[PDB]
Amino acid sequence: PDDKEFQSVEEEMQSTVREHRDGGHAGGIFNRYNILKIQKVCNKKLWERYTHRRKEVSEENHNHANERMLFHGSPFVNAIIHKGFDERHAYIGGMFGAGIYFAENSSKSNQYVYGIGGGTGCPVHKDRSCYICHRQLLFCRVTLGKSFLQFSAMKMAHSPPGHHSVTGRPSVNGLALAEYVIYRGEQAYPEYLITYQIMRPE
Ligand SMILES: Nc1cccc2c1CC=NC2=O
Ligand SMILES: [Zn+2]
Repeated sequence: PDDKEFQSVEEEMQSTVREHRDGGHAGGIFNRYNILKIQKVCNKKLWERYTHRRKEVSEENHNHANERMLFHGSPFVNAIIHKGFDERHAYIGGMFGAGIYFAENSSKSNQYVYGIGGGTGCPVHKDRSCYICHRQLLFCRVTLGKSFLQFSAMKMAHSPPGHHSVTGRPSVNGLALAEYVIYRGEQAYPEYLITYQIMRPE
């Protein structure tokens, strides 16, 4: 029961890895991970904040929440599991402005685990491609509702009028991979905490 639910999470984590345009600069060089632990996050207060907002979005989107399971990489995963996602920590600088960003490709979210563009990498070795240090990603329940499809940079403070999120679609002069942006922290729930390492290619 728990093992099968977690095997599904491991499969999503492994199967969504892609080769990155930066040649591994931000997230490191790897084709797969060593998945160490998968924990289900049970935070009743966050779950109800999430389901309350999901119902509200569904009602504003033809009885459809447009919920997706997506990855989130951040140095602040421990604060997110306890306090939830918080749009007050998002700033206008991002490609789609002051939102909370998610990926359908685990390796894209892996580029953010140690900071923007991988920061200086792991705290112990200052290596963005560290194979030793254990990383953590979140696999989240995200309510997209009526998602505004965009290709080019659009610095938003909030969702576009009548919408509940932004979907960043791949394009020639733009994104290599998709990304999903919400502008309200209650529109995501950090369901699984994945502890892993990137693995050195064979
Ligand atoms: N910019 C972007 C795009 C897609 C996923 C993420 C991010 C930022 C932080 N964390 C992420 O997981
Ligand atoms: Zn390290």
